[PDB]
Amino acid sequence: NVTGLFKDCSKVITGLHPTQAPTHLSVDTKFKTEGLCVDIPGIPKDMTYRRLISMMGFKMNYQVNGYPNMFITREEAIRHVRAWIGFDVEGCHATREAVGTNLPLQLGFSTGVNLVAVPTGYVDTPNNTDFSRVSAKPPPGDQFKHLIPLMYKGLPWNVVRIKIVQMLSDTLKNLSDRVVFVLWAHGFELTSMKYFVKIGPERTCCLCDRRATCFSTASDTYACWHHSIGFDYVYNPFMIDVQQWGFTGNLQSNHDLYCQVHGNAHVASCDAIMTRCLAVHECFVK
Amino acid sequence: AGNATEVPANSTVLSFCAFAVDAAKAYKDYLASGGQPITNCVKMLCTHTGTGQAITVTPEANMDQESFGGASCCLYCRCHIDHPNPKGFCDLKGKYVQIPTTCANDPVGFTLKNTVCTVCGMWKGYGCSCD
Ligand SMILES: O=C1C[C@@H](c2ccncc2)CN1
Ligand SMILES: O=C1C[C@H](c2ccncc2)CN1
Ligand SMILES: [Zn+2]
Ligand SMILES: [Zn+2]
Ligand SMILES: [Zn+2]
Ligand SMILES: [Zn+2]
Repeated sequence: NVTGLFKDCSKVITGLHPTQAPTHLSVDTKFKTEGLCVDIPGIPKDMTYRRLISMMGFKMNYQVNGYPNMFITREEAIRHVRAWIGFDVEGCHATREAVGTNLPLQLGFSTGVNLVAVPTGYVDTPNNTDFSRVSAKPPPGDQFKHLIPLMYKGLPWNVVRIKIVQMLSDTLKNLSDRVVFVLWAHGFELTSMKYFVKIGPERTCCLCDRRATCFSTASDTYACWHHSIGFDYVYNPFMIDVQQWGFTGNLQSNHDLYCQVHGNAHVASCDAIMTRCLAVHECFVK
Repeated sequence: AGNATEVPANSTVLSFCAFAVDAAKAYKDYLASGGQPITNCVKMLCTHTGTGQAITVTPEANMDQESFGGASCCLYCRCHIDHPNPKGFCDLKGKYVQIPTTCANDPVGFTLKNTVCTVCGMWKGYGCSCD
């Protein structure tokens, strides 16, 4: 029994030296015997590898005292409709030095904002994990042709995450004390959140009694939506996957049952606008 | 395409710690709320006639210890997150780590909570000959 979370996407045929492998599964077969691993004199460590590790498959089903649930019920989401931000991500595929994972490319929100990131992944090395630009290509097919020019218009992730915090803060500061990301088939949106979300116990802002919605790696401080200028991470967001409410077909077909003013322009922000709009019609209309 | 590194019993804890502002505190809290320690570490077969030093080039477990691959006992390596070191490099990856047998059910938790003596090379409270 294995999971795809942290799958090694490199094209190296062999596994790792026992001192460098993060796990028993990842150790090369040559070192495995009698249920465990052995050090083999004369078989050295590898001092130049770069192995892309997949961030697909996160499971946020922990129950830890003092840490809030990220995924919330339909009833809780309805009470916080003013915090709703539709979110969708279109990805690109790892290629060349790696294969088998999706990297965020276009991040779209129900505010109409699309942000484009440089294709970036988590590459294990002999010394650490290097968060770095990786070779990538858009998926093939006419439905993904619009992503081709985006491969060379991306911004570094340190810039993208500041822009996400600023957009959320400007949109929500007078509407809610939180954000609820409204999603449709959440797996890749949750993988993309790894690049701009941090979690922990509920905290208060560094300038008021409001709950903290943002975190700064510059000072290790917390802020609400009003005091987050320059902050780089979204802190303790909430989310809900609308697809889990009993719909059968794709997003567009279910959205179109209640709404006709949102035409499909095939872009991340459009999917994010449709997801929020479908949730609003399902919970508040008639 | 690709080769799995992880097992499902570790998905929740690694996801929780991969998103935390403070991963070490998150792992400690996860255990205190009843979670299972991280498994699928790299445990070595050895002769248990080693020096007993904490961090070594080859396995050095004495009869009171077990030897593990160093990266596999490092929370930051297991979650593929930043190390809290100044230059962001790991002191366990590329070495073997000796862990007291009584603590070998949670090697990751052991390395997070304990300190190596720089004078004698042994863990403080678990072998250090200085104090
Ligand atoms: O004997 C082996 C281990 C395997 C591997 C699994 C996970 N990560 C890297 C490599 C490939 N060859
Ligand atoms: O009261 C509102 C709702 C509106 C909005 C629209 C789409 N996504 C998020 C928020 C902004 N102001
Ligand atoms: Zn504030
Ligand atoms: Zn609509
Ligand atoms: Zn490490
Ligand atoms: Zn000592």
